[PDB]
Order: sequence, then structure tokens, then C-alpha cells
Amino acid sequence: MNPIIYTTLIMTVMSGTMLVMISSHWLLIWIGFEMNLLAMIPVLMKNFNPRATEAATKYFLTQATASMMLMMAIIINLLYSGQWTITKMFNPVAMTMMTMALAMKLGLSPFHFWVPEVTQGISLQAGLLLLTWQKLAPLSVLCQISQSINPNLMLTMAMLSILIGGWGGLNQTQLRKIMAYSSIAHMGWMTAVLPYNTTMTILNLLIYITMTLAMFMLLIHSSATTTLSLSHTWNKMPVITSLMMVTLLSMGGLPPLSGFMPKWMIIQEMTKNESIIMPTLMAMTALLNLYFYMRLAYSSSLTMFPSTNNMKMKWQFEHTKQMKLLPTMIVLSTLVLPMTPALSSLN
Amino acid sequence: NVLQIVRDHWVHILVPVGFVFGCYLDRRSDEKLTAFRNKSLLFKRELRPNEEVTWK
Amino acid sequence: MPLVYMNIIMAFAIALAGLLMYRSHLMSSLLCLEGMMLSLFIMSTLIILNTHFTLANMMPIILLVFAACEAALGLSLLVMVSNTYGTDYVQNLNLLQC
Amino acid sequence: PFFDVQKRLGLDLDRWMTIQSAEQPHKIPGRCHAFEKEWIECAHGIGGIRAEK
Amino acid sequence: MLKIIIPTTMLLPMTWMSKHNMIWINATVHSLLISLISLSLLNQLGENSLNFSLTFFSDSLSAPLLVLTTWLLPLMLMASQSHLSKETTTRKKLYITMLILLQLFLIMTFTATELILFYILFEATLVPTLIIITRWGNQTERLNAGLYFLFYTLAGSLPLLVALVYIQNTTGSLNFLIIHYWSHPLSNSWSNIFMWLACIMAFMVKMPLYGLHLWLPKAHVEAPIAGSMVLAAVLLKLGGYGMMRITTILNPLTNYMAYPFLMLSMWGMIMTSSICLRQTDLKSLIAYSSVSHMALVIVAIMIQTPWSFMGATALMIAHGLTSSMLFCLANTNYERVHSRTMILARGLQTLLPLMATWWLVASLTNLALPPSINLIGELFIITASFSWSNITIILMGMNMMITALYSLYMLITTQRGKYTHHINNIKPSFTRENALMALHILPLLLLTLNPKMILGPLY
Amino acid sequence: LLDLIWLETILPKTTSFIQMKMSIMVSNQKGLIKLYFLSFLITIMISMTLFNYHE
Amino acid sequence: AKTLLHKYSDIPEGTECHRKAYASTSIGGATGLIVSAYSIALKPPASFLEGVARTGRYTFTSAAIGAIFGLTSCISAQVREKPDDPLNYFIGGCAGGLTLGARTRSYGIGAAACAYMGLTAALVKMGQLEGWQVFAEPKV
Amino acid sequence: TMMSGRPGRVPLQFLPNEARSLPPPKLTDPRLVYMGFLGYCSGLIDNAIRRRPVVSAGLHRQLLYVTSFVFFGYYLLKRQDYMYALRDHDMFAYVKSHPEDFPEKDKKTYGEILEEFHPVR
Amino acid sequence: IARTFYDGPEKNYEKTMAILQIEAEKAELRLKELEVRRLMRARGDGPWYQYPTIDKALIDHSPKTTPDN
Ligand SMILES: CCCCCCCCCCCCCCCCCC(=O)OC[C@H](COP(=O)([O-])OCC(O)COP(=O)([O-])OC[C@@H](COC(=O)CCCCCCCCCCCCCCCCC)OC(=O)CCCCCCCCCCCCCCCCC)OC(=O)CCCCCCCCCCCCCCCCC
Ligand SMILES: CCCCCCCCCCCCCCCCCC(=O)OC[C@H](COP(=O)([O-])OCC(O)COP(=O)([O-])OC[C@@H](COC(=O)CCCCCCCCCCCCCCCCC)OC(=O)CCCCCCCCCCCCCCCCC)OC(=O)CCCCCCCCCCCCCCCCC
Ligand SMILES: CCCCCCCCCCCCCCCCCC(=O)OC[C@H](COP(=O)([O-])OCC(O)COP(=O)([O-])OC[C@@H](COC(=O)CCCCCCCCCCCCCCCCC)OC(=O)CCCCCCCCCCCCCCCCC)OC(=O)CCCCCCCCCCCCCCCCC
Ligand SMILES: CCCCCCCCCCCCCCCCC[C@@H](O)O[C@H](CO[C@H](O)CCCCCCCCCCCCCCC)COP(=O)(O)OCC[N+](C)(C)C
Ligand SMILES: CCCCCCCCCCCCCCCCC[C@@H](O)O[C@H](CO[C@H](O)CCCCCCCCCCCCCCC)COP(=O)(O)OCC[N+](C)(C)C
Ligand SMILES: CCCCCCCC/C=C\CCCCCCCC(=O)O[C@H](COC(=O)CCCCCCC/C=C/CCCCCCCC)COP(=O)(O)OCCN
Repeated sequence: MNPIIYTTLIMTVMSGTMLVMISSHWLLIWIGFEMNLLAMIPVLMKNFNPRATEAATKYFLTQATASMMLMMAIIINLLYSGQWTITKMFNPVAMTMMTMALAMKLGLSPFHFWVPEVTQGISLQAGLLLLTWQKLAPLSVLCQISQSINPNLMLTMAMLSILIGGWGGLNQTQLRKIMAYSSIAHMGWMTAVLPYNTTMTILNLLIYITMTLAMFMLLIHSSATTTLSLSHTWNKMPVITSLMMVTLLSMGGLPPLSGFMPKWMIIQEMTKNESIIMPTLMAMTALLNLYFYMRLAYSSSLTMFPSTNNMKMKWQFEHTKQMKLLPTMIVLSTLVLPMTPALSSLN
Repeated sequence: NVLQIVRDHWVHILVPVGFVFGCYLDRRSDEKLTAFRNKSLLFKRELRPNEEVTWK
Repeated sequence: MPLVYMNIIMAFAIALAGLLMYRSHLMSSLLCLEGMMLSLFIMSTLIILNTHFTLANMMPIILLVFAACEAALGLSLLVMVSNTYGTDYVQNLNLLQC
Repeated sequence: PFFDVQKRLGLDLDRWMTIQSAEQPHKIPGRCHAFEKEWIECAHGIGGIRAEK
Repeated sequence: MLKIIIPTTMLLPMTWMSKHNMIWINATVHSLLISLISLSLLNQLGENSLNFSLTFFSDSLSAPLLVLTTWLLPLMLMASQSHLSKETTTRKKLYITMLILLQLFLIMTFTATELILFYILFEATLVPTLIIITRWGNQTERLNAGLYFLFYTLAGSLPLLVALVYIQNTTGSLNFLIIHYWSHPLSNSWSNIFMWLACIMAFMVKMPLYGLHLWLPKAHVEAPIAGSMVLAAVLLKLGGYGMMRITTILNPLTNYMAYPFLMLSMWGMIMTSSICLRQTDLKSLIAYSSVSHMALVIVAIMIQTPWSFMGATALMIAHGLTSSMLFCLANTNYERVHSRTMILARGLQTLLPLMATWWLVASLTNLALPPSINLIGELFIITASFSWSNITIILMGMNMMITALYSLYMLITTQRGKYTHHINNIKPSFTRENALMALHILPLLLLTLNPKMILGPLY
Repeated sequence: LLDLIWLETILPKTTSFIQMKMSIMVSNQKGLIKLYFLSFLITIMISMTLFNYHE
Repeated sequence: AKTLLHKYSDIPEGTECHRKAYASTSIGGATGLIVSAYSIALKPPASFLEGVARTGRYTFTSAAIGAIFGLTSCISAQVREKPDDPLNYFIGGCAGGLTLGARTRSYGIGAAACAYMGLTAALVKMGQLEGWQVFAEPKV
Repeated sequence: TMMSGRPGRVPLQFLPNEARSLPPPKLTDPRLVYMGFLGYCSGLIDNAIRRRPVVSAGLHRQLLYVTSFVFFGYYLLKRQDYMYALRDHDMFAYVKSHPEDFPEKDKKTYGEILEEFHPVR
Repeated sequence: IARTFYDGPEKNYEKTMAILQIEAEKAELRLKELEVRRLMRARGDGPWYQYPTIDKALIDHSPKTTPDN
């Protein structure tokens, strides 16, 4: 792809997301989603192969169906109240349609199936984009209409997402599918607190994006897409594997790391309500994500796997292009828990 | 002789300086809790004609 | 609510189910997507015509424009799938199973 | 989530089309213009929670 | 008390800037200085705590634990520098960093003044320990041992976090002083029953209770020597400290709740003491000994009498010292013969006499010989239990008999008899090992000279 | 009988077995969008007649 | 929907074990039918008759579990003269677990289902008595 | 949710004019020192990742890291303090304007309140 | 030892009272804040939880080509 065309497509994706965020009109939000999808499809197919075509097709079909449902919900809301402004969503049937449309755009269970397949079929850069930037617009829309959101449906989908992400991640050897399942579980954690406090949702979003950016940038630095290809990295880049292990621990949620803070705040916010059982189940289920993170850490940093002879030639060459902000993302992804009260600048 | 031995053993002052700094920080911390100094019902005492604080 | 509104909403639901159910050819699913656009256009136009909102008369035009954008996107993807496999069968799109 | 750039800059990117009582071409009125303006006026400034009841 | 916290954070860069052959010397010297400094916390008042700042405080229950931690770090440094000789300088500094971070988290844990900060540090202690075990262990079971250690803890400790945030939302604070002064009785409700379980089960798992005690043999056997030392000496006492702190809110619910835990503790006392009689592995024998002693501490904390609490504090300190010494003694033989089987190397008293008397004194303090602090704590707990119920003496009595039995069995098996003929690589004991044994054992006797320093706030 | 068999069986081995079974069930999908969108239709139908009816 | 659960809950705890058992078996049948729908959607049976066989198997197992649970819990509540007690729900849950183990023809499944279903039913009864909310309404 | 819509609020200000009536955080604030520590750690990780002498490779870029983190942290702390001050102001005003919802109860002494006693034995 | 290393009991006593006062004030403030949040979310009369409504400045008050609007 031409660099100019690639830059234009990336800016069109970003402009669609910004249009979703800055619009007070339902039609303009729909147009932002459609522009985002239109520019997003080629980026997944930047490196051409049958798997990339499959991922692009599946992503397009899922997002197009979601756009259908979103427009239908908008039209029903217009029919029952001649309002075009993104607000309380005066009709409950339209609200259910909108909730399922946005959940299927996000990948929340039971609509989670598309995410592992699309993440595995594309490169690591497109996977980074898909799992970080493509979550902002649906979550922004969900935040704007959280007053009319139904707790029973949203909490059911969030708990389902946490359970399914934890379970599906256990079976995975490929790194992209592991990241997709962890993304699903984090999405569930984000949307569980949505009807109670959207500031906690935004905080979890920012922490998850920081950790995900760090992890994808580490996986791009060490060109590893499977468990055993990452098992070789210690023989060339031990510091990278150590940083990856600390980032994985942070992803798991163990204190005093940055990852612990979002769950800690969500649990506190839910227990400010009555809501005792559900946070308990959420933590006991996040234990599964911690387990397969630890499996990755065992394979990559805490043990030394056998290497090959040709690594001696790689020993003589440096990493050509260094991605900026990798150091910053690692630090923000690990050592930020003492700055927890600064979340008050988010509401 | 001083230069090389100093560049070799400058690390032995980090822990004593850390302890001194910790003592100073403890002083700064406990000078912020003087809201009841010489105001307790059990230790309320008339100030001597030369001092100004019962404890620092 | 009138009865024509029932008919349009039933048309939308039928097209959505038809899209959801997959038989063999991808082309038929794109037909169902375009039918869903058609139903949404008709519903929007009827509501917009009934209560005299003048400024929303343009949004069905924009809806059709972005419908065409989706149709072109789907056709390009179908071209590439057929080039890879020689048929537009969804059964072939199973590489990401493993 | 919602960044109100329009309100900050006073732009009116899409607010002209949100309601039936807002400056239609040739002053053509909506079918329920009076009801909508009454609801908006009564509703205005009290917040969403108070407004429903 | 930043005069202790900041010198450890200064141990960090001093280690990371020391030259390659001076890391052990610098670490040992300055850790010993830090322990000398921390020894000043033993000047406790008799009525209230030592409230340093808004976030840190100290009473006579946490001061001996702090002194034990600060004293244990140099011992672990001495014990570690033998099996890490071939290790590169960077990973040696990493190991020392892990130990220093563990000390820092422990030091802040015993003095955190509100329950959430205590919880955060309590669980932060898990990361350095896990890294140590699963990175510097020797065998292939270290991975599974680390997994057990991590997940047993987290499964019991997440409900504690939920209960803590619920308690603060209901009462408004979690500062220990406010919690104690504003305490109110718990009603006999299912909600209260489950809140009691959520508050208690994390510390039960950490003690560990006999049931959930499986992680302990795996973790202590697969860990390197310093990991075993810190696990047996300090990390088991976090649960006891947490119970002695959290229990004030729980009463009067504890009276009808503590029954299953008391029964589990006593019968598992008997069971785990009987297990040591048939252990073919030395480290597993020491681990099960730890399980039985900590079951005694659980009984003491549950029955909640002043004598119970004094005995529990004394037993926690005494067991920390004794188990650390026993693990170091076993590791000396392991480094000699590269196997943990008890009957492999026999008759070691003939070849290593001074190490044999170290073994004798360790075994004597393990089986609670008077007037050691081990027996002071055990006897105080036994008297409290006899007051609780006169039938406890039978169970307590049985345990004493089995404890003496396996302690002397271990001593006789390893030290007496005739030396195995084939092994000829038993070198004379080094000065480092003898100094390490002496530095474990001298504090125990000096402490029985002045026993009020480890008897807790109820004294 | 107690430590090496039954205490192992109840808490950790049961947990591992159940989690492994659930992981195998959840993850092993055919990869075909036909089944996925059939599941989507079932989910949508359930949501409309359950959560939605009770306004 | 939840009208089944209202028809179950509108019956007093220790009265009319037949009606309570009917409501319980209706709930079980609905759950098994939903599970069958998802299983057929995600794992096709390769023929129509094998699919209806799987649907009938799952639905019958779930309906039998629900019927046994409801009948046993109601009978235990009324014979013991102790309603508002989670022990009746525990007994019903273990009876349902034994039913599941018999349906799958496995002793281990039967014992595990006994324990876990009894615990779950006891917790549900405790939540009914105390007022625990699975899906708490936002109140702050 | 709770603070998203408030009267007289500029959308993207990040620091309203009424925030200048609050004491600014001191330059020796421990949170600012922690932000500077985060900058130093970022600089060290940057040195280590690029295979450079970790402590001494780039002093100018490490200084830039530290000052950038401190600079962002100062305004972050200002906004944090402003939002907490707004929370307390609103809560106090709401308590004052609704007296019947926050009534001052009668003061009782421990000599009058009857607490049940639970013996430990 | 007492003169060189320690202080009198008055210092610790009064520091303890100061700390206790701070924590008790924080606890009562937290409970009050929770109650205020509950009341504002229930009623909507407070500054907090004010959901947006349609601005009346958008309404066109002009003759509408039909007298009945
Ligand atoms: C506004 C929002 C709302 C929007 C949504 C609104 C939707 C409603 C409007 C829809 C209007 C329909 C107009 C066009 C639809 C397009 C159909 C299409 O394109 O077909 C493609 C699709 C692909 O076929 P193909 O690839 O060309 O041929 C290859 C073979 O088909 C496959 O090859 P094979 O032979 O090797 O495979 C083995 C065999 C295997 O065959 C089977 O295994 C099926 C046997 C299942 C037994 C059913 C249960 C029996 C007993 C239940 C009793 C109920 C309660 C009674 C009391 C309890 C009793 C104990 O075939 C299958 O695998 C087919 C399984 C899928 C069945 C149909 C999926 C529908 C939903 C899932 C139902 C699952 C049933 C479980 C129970 C559900 C709850 C009752 O065709 C089919 O799947 C076959 C059936 C299609 C004809 C009927 C379609 C109408 C269904 C529409 C929705 C259902 C009713 C909604 C009403 C809602 C109330 C208003
Ligand atoms: C925390 C500290 C430490 C605690 C942890 C350690 C302790 C707890 C864990 C250990 C025990 C729990 C294990 C659970 C059962 C495991 C079964 C299993 O894994 O399945 C796979 C395993 C093999 O898989 P498979 O391929 O499907 O079967 C092929 C067989 O190998 C081929 O077998 P077969 O063809 O030769 O014959 C099969 C058939 C024929 O049966 C036999 O072959 C032999 C008979 C075995 C059971 C029948 C009972 C006869 C002896 C009992 C006499 C009185 C005992 C003392 C009680 C009074 C105390 C004064 O079996 C039956 O029909 C028996 C039906 C069950 C009736 C028993 C009812 C007992 C309820 C408990 C009442 C008392 C509670 C205590 C209250 C005390 C209050 C002071 O199944 C079996 O072989 C076992 C079946 C027999 C069940 C034994 C369970 C009874 C023990 C008490 C359980 C209660 C503890 C837990 C409470 C909650 C449970 C509901
Ligand atoms: C709470 C209190 C404070 C604690 C805060 C947290 C800890 C501190 C901050 C952490 C971040 C800071 C540094 C991060 C980047 C450093 C990376 C590195 O490798 O360093 C190498 C570097 C030595 O390398 P070199 O000299 O260039 O030449 C040798 C080759 O480079 C040799 O290169 P190589 O290729 O041969 O290296 C291979 C090696 C390299 O692998 C590594 O080195 C591991 C990298 C560390 C991961 C950091 C991730 C982010 C930080 C998270 C920390 C988590 C803390 C929470 C607790 C959980 C623990 C995980 O990998 C392996 O061999 C595999 C071993 C697998 C072990 C798995 C465990 C690793 C994770 C543990 C992290 C725990 C914190 C460690 C902090 C220090 C570590 C250097 O270390 C240093 O020299 C820097 C140390 C600190 C410098 C401070 C000195 C300033 C001036 C001193 C005076 C102080 C003030 C004066 C005023 C007083 C008035 C007079
Ligand atoms: C491996 C080691 C694990 C650790 C072991 C921890 C043990 C935890 C057990 C906790 C003991 C107390 C819990 C229940 C309190 C009362 C006991 C029960 O019998 O209640 C009776 C009531 O009768 C029935 O038993 C009710 C409970 C029925 C349901 C419980 C069955 C659970 C089966 C045991 C499973 C094993 C536990 C481990 C799970 C993994 C008492 O009658 P009543 O005075 O009116 O009620 C008192 C409580 N009130 C006042 C709040 C209402
Ligand atoms: C690991 C931590 C991740 C942090 C993520 C990146 C950190 C740097 C953030 C970049 C700073 C620039 C962003 C904005 C600066 C000027 C723009 C200004 O207008 O923003 C206003 C205010 O600024 C931003 O809103 C707040 C950004 C502050 C981010 C830092 C908080 C991190 C959370 C706590 C973790 C501790 C981090 C410590 C430092 C590393 C917007 O007001 P408003 O239009 O009304 O908000 C609409 C959306 N709402 C109401 C739903 C919120
Ligand atoms: C090594 C493995 C150890 C695992 C042990 C983990 C379980 C610990 C025991 C239970 C922990 C969960 C308790 C929940 C948090 C407590 C909060 C609380 O008590 O508040 C109660 C809430 O109480 C509950 O909701 C409790 C619900 C329990 C659901 C979680 C199920 C966990 C499994 C239950 C049985 C197993 C527990 C014991 C097992 C011991 C380990 C073997 C009051 O809230 P309200 O709703 O407002 O009610 C009064 C106002 N009307």
C-alpha cells in the first residue's frame, strides 16, 4: 500500500471515531460508525493473504449487521419520539436493539465469536488498532445513554464476556487469540460498571489501552506470533522478555501493579450499591485470565526454552526501527497505582 | 588515592543518607499533627516563662 | 401505530433473519443487507413524511449513499473471496478455525 | 465519550436538525410544533431526571 | 518510621550500583545496619500504639515481626550466595532486588494503619516470592508449586477485598484505630456469616488451615533456600497478624463460627504431626512441622483470650526462627549430596560435629524444650485451650508426643548411625554455614532471657 | 489417602478439570460464520422476549 | 420469560407440592430448550432426527432435574414444618444433582452435582430470605 | 454520569477560572516527585530497550523524560484538587439546602445507652 | 536511652488524638457523601447527575406560514 493512502485511511478511521464522539445527532453518529468501518476494512487487508481476506469479510459482515440494528433502533426511537438527539432513548424496544447492536460492535458475549478470528487473521499492527482504537466509539455511545441502559441485559452480557474470555483464553497457543480473549474479558469488566459509574468505565478503558499497547508493541519488537516463537526471545532480547513478564503480571491484576487499579475501583463502585455477588464472581473469574497470563510468562521469561543455531547470526544485528512510547507505555502499565486518586480528573 | 576509592565506595553512603532523610521526613510528618499540642485534658500544662512549645 | 408500519417492520425483521441464516452463496447475504437498507429507507421516509419534519427529508438520501458504500465494500470482498477460492461459498471461509 | 466541541466553538454542526421546532426552510412548521416547543420549554434547564416526572 | 522504609529503598540502588564482587558484602552490611535501626521499635508503650504518621503505626505485636524480617534478610543473603556462585552479575542483582522488595513490602505491611493498604501490601508480597520460586528453583516442579502458591492465596483473598470495601462503605472507615473504637457487635445473619467467612478465609489460607494447606509443601520444597526461609519465617505470620487485627470487628459472631476451624486445626494438628513420622523427604518434614505449629496458632487466635494472643505471638516468633534454622541445616546437607532424601546421608555427626550440635539445638527448640520461647507460646496456648475446654488437653498432649517423636527421629536419622560408605564428597563445614546457624540460634536464647518483648499487646 | 488423594481431588484437581472442560467447550468452534450468525439470531430472539418484555 | 418464575414463586413455600413441581419442571424445560437451541446452532447434528433427539434429551434431562428439585424441596419444607430454611433447598438441589448423575450414568457427576446444586440452591434461598440482589439497581 | 452535566461548565476547559482560587500544589509535592520518578524509570527503560548503558547513556533525553512527566503531573494534580474541591462544595451545599434529610440527632452518653454484653468464654 | 532516642508520652498522646480526629472526620464525610449521592441520584434536584435536556434556544419563534403553527 502507498504510504499516503495508508495515512489517509488511518486518518479516516480516526475521523470517524471523532465524529462519533463529537456529534449530538443520531444520524451523524451512524455516519461516523459507517465511515470508520469503510476506512477500517482495507487496513486489515494491508498485507494480502487468504487469512486477511477472511478476517476482513467476517469483520465487515459483523459490523454491517450491527449498523443495521443501530439504524433500526434510531428509527424506532424517532417514531416513538420525534427526537434526533442522543439521549435517554425514550423507547425500551429501541433501547434493547441499540444495546445489542453496540455490544456486537464491541464483541461482548454472546457476540464475541468474531473477535478471536479477526485478530488472528490480521497482522500485529492491525490487531493493535482493532483491539485498542475500535473500542472507543461504541463505548462512548454506551456511556452517553447509560441512564436508560437496562442493568439486567448489560450485566448479563458483561458477566458472559468475562466468563467466556477467561475460558477461551485457556485453550490458546497463538498470541493473537490470547489477546483477543483477554480483550473480551476486559470489555466485560468495562461494561459491568457502566450502569453505575461511567468514570470507572473510562478509567478501565485507559488502563486497558495502555497495557494492550505495551503488549502489542513488545510482540512487534520481538517478532513473535506463537508461544514457541516467543520462547526464543530470551536468547536475543532478555530485557524485552522481562518487561513482557512484568506487563503480563500487570494484565493479570495482581497488586501493586497498574492493572489492579481498574478492578479495585469497579468493585468499590459496585459495592457502593448493593451488588455484592457479582464483583465476587468477576474476581474469581479474572483468576482464569491470570492463569493463562502466567502460562505465557512461564514459557517466555521465567524459564529458558531450547533455541536454534541460527540465532547466533541474529545476535549481530540491532532492531532497526524503534517504536516510540514503548518505554512510556510500559511505565504507565506497571508503576501507576500510587497515582490512583488522579481518576477524579475524569469526571 | 582518594579519587578512586571514593568512586569505588560511594555506594556505602546511600543507606546512612537514606536513614538521615527518613528521620527528617518523620520530623516533617509529625510536625503536621500539632492540632492538640498542649490541649489534652490529661497533659494540659502551663507553659514555662521561657519556652514556646511543649514538644517539637 | 398504523398497519403499514407493521408491514415495514416485518420486512426489516425478515431481511435480518435472512441475513442471519446463511445458505451457501455470499451474494444472497449481501442481497439481504441491501433489503435491510431498503426497509430502513421506507420506514424513515414514512415517519418523516407523516409528521411534517422538513429538514429530515435529506437523511434518507444520506442513508442510501452509505448503503451504496456498504454494497461496494461487500462486492469488493466477494470479488477477492471468489478469486481465492473460485466460488463465493461461505464454507470456504474457515481458515481462522485453527 | 461526548466531547462537546460544537458548544465550545459555537459551531452548530448538527443541532439544526435535531428537533422539529428549529428553523425549517420557508418557515414550514412541523405537525406537532406547538407540543414540542411546550415540552422543550417546560423541560429546559431542570435536568433529565426531574423532567420525566 | 520512614527511617526504616527509606534505607531499604536505598538498599536497592546501592545493590544496583555496587561492583560485581562486592554486592554480597554491601547488602549484608547495610541490611544488618537496618536491622539494628529497626530494633528501636521494641520500646513499646503499655496502653496505646506508636502512631508515627497518618499511614504508619506500631504496637507490640508488629514490632517483633518487623525485627524478625529485618534480621532475616541478612541471613537469606548469606544462605543464597553459595548456590548463586556461577550466576551472572545481573541476575544476582535481580535476586537481591527480589529479596529487598520482599522486605520492603513486608515492612510496610506490618505497619499499614488501614485495612486496604495492608491488603495491597499483603498481596504485593506474592510477586517477588513467586518470581524467586519459579525462576531460581532447581527442579521441574517449581512451576506447579508457584501456581499452587499464587492461586490458593488469590482465591481466598479476593473475597477479603470485596468484604473490606463493603465494610468501609457501611461504616465509613477502615483505619484500625477507628475500627476498634467504633466497633459494634455482628448480628446472627446469613449476610454476617458470609462477611465473616470473607474476612477470615484469606488468613486461614495464609496460615495455612489444615485443608487448604496443600500449597505449602510444594512451595517450600521447590523453593530456593532464601525463598523457603522467607516463606516459613515471615510469610506464614501474615495470616496470624491479619486475624489478630481483623477479629475485633467479627465478634460476637466468632463464638459459633470458630467451631469448624477449631476442629480442623486440632485434628489436622494431629494429622500433620503424624505425617512427619513417615516423610522420606527432609524439607517436606519441616514444612509439615510448620503446618502443625501454625494450626496451634490458629486455635490460639480463634479462642480469643489474652493468654491465647500472648501464646500466639510467642509461637509465631519462635516458629519463624526455628523453621528458618531447620531449612538452612537441611540445605547444607543438600548442597553436600544434591538430594533431599533423608536416608541418603547418614551418620553425619561423625564427620560434621559442630553442624551436628547445631542440628541438636534446632531439634530441641523445635520440640518445645523449656524455657525456650517455643514452649512459652505453646504452653500459654495450651492453658488457654484448657480453660476453653478441659478435653483439649488430650489432643494437645497427643501432639506434643508426636512432635518430640518426629523431631528426634529426624535428628537420629540424619546425624547418628554409620556414615554411608559411597559418599566421599562431604567437605568440612564452612565458616559461613556455622555463622548462619549461630545467627539463627543465639537470638532464640537471648529472647528467652527477656520474653516480654515477643508476648504481644495483651502483655 | 487424605493429602495426596482427596484434599488434592476436592479443591485444586476439580477446579482444574472443570476449567479445562469449559475451555475445551468454549474455544473449539468450527470457524464457520453460518453457525455464529445462527447463534446471533437465537441471542437476539431471546433478548427481545425476555429482558424487553419486562419493562 | 419470568412469568414462569412468578408462577413458581406465587405458590407458598410449603403448600401444593404438585403445582410447585409443575412450575419447577416448566422452568427446567425452558432452560433445557434454550441450551438445545444454542447447541444445535453452534454444533450441527448432521441430520434432522439426530438434532431433535439431542433437543429432546437435553430438555428431558433439564425438566426431570427441575421437577425432582421442586418436588423434593416442597415435600421437605412441609413434612419438617420448617419453611424459610435453606436446608429444604439444599435437599432439593442434591436430589436434582442425583437425577443429573443418573441421566448421565456416572457416580462422579452425580456426587459433584449433588454438592454444587445443593450449595447453589441453599445460597438462592439465603438470598431470598436476606434480600441479596444478583443485579442491583443503580442507587448511587 | 454524576459530574458530567453541571451548570456553568465549559466543555473542554480542563481548568476552569474558578480553580485559581485554590492553593497550587507545591513543587516538592510527593506526587510530583513520584511523577519525576516515573519519568526517570521511562528514561532507564528507554536506555535498556535500545541496548545502551542504562544509567549513563542519554542524559539530555532522560532529563527531558523527567521534566515532561513533572510538567504533565503538575496540571494533573491541579485538576484533581479542583474536582475534589467541587465535590466537597456541592455536597456541603446540598446538605445545607436540605436540612430535613440530614437532621442532627440527640447526643447520648455511654452511661445511658444499653449495649448488650457478650462474654468471651 | 530515653533522652537520646525517644520523646515524652505527651507527643505520642496528642499526635494520636490529632490522627483520630482526622480519621473520624473522614469517616463521617464519606458517609455523608454517600447519602448525598443517593439523594441527588434519586431526586435530580442537586448539581450532580444532571442529564442533558434539549436547549430551548433552538426553537424558532416566528410565524410558521400557518397560524396554528
Ligand atoms: C425486529 C427484531 C427481530 C428480528 C428477528 C425476527 C425473525 C422472525 C422472522 C423470520 C421469517 C423467516 C423468513 C426467511 C428466513 C430465512 C431462512 C433461511 O434462509 O434458511 C437458511 C438455512 C440454511 O439451510 P441450507 O444451508 O440451505 O440447507 C442445509 C441444511 O439446512 C443444513 O444441513 P444438515 O441437514 O446437514 O444439518 C442437520 C440439520 C439439523 O436439523 C436440526 O437439528 C433441527 C431440529 C431442531 C428441533 C426443534 C425442537 C423440536 C421440539 C421443540 C418444541 C417447542 C416447545 C414444545 C414443548 C416442549 C417439547 C419437549 O439441519 C440443521 O442443522 C438446521 C438447524 C437450524 C434450525 C433452524 C434455526 C432457527 C433457530 C434455531 C432453532 C433451534 C431448535 C431448538 C429448539 C428451539 C426452541 C423451540 O435453512 C435452515 O436452517 C433450515 C430451516 C429453514 C426453514 C425455516 C426458517 C424460518 C425460521 C425463522 C425464525 C424462526 C421463528 C421466528 C418467529 C418469532 C416470532 C415472531
Ligand atoms: C476436610 C478434611 C478432609 C475431608 C476430605 C476427605 C473426605 C471427603 C472426600 C472423600 C469422600 C467424598 C467422595 C464423593 C463420592 C465419590 C464417588 C465418585 O467419585 O464417583 C466415581 C466412582 C467411580 O466411577 P464409576 O465408573 O462411575 O463407578 C464404577 C464403580 O467403581 C463400580 O462400583 P460398583 O458397581 O461395585 O457398586 C456401585 C454401587 C454399590 O455400592 C458399593 O459398591 C459399596 C457401597 C458404597 C456406598 C454405600 C454405603 C455403604 C456403607 C455405608 C455404611 C454407613 C457408613 C457410616 C455412616 C454412619 C455414621 C455413624 O454404589 C452405590 O450404589 C452407592 C450409592 C450411594 C449410597 C451411599 C449414601 C451415603 C451418604 C452419606 C451418609 C452419612 C454421612 C455422614 C454423616 C455423619 C454424621 C455424624 O464411583 C464410585 O465408585 C463410588 C460410588 C460409591 C459412593 C461412595 C460415597 C460414600 C461416602 C460418603 C460421601 C459423603 C462425603 C461428601 C458429602 C457430600 C456428598 C454427596
Ligand atoms: C517500591 C520502592 C521502589 C521500587 C520501584 C520498582 C523498582 C525500581 C524501578 C523499576 C524501573 C527502573 C529500571 C528499569 C529499567 C532497567 C532495566 C535493566 O535491565 O537494568 C540494567 C542495568 C544494568 O545494566 P548495565 O549497567 O547497563 O550493563 C549490564 C547489561 O545491561 C546487562 O544486560 P542483560 O541483557 O544481560 O540483562 C538480562 C536480564 C535483564 O533483565 C532485567 O534486568 C529485568 C528488568 C526489570 C523489569 C522492569 C519492568 C518495569 C518495572 C516494574 C517493577 C515492579 C515492582 C513491583 C514488585 C514486583 C516485581 C516484579 O534479563 C535476565 O537475565 C532474565 C532474568 C529474569 C528475571 C525475571 C524478573 C524480572 C522483573 C523484575 C522487576 C523488579 C524491579 C527491578 C528494578 C531494577 C531492575 C534493573 O541496571 C541498572 O544499572 C539500573 C538500576 C537503577 C539505577 C539507579 C541508580 C541511580 C543513582 C544511584 C544513587 C541514588 C540517588 C543518589 C542521591 C543520594 C545522595 C548522595
Ligand atoms: C477443606 C477446608 C475448607 C474450610 C472449611 C470452612 C467451614 C465453613 C462452614 C461454616 C460453618 C457455619 C455455616 C452455617 C451457620 C449455621 C450452620 C447450619 O447448620 O445452620 C443451621 C440451620 O439449618 C440448616 O443447616 C441451614 C443451612 C442449610 C444449607 C447448608 C448446607 C451446606 C453443605 C456443606 C458444604 C461443605 C462446605 C464447603 C463448600 C465448598 C443452624 O440452624 P439456625 O439456628 O436456624 O440458623 C443459624 C443461622 N441464622 C441464624 C443466620 C439463620
Ligand atoms: C496509566 C494511565 C493512562 C493515562 C492515559 C494517557 C495519559 C496522558 C493523558 C493526555 C493529556 C491530554 C488530554 C486532555 C488535555 C486537554 C483537553 C481537555 O479539554 O480535556 C478535558 C479534561 O481532560 C480530560 O478529560 C482528562 C484527562 C486526564 C487523564 C489522566 C487521568 C488518568 C486516570 C488515573 C490514573 C493515574 C495516572 C497518573 C499519570 C500517569 C475534557 O473535559 P470534558 O469535555 O468535560 O470531558 C468529556 C468526557 N467526560 C466528561 C466523560 C470525561
Ligand atoms: C483456598 C480456597 C478458599 C476459597 C474461599 C472463598 C470463599 C470465602 C467465603 C465467601 C466469600 C464471599 C462473601 C461475599 C462478600 C461478603 C460481603 C457481605 O458479607 O455482605 C453481605 C452480602 O452477602 C452476600 O451476598 C454473600 C453471597 C455469597 C455469594 C458467593 C458464593 C461463594 C461460595 C459460597 C459457599 C462457599 C464459601 C465457603 C467456602 C470455604 C472454602 C472451602 C451483605 O450484603 P447485602 O446484600 O446488603 O445484605 C444485607 C442487606 N439486606
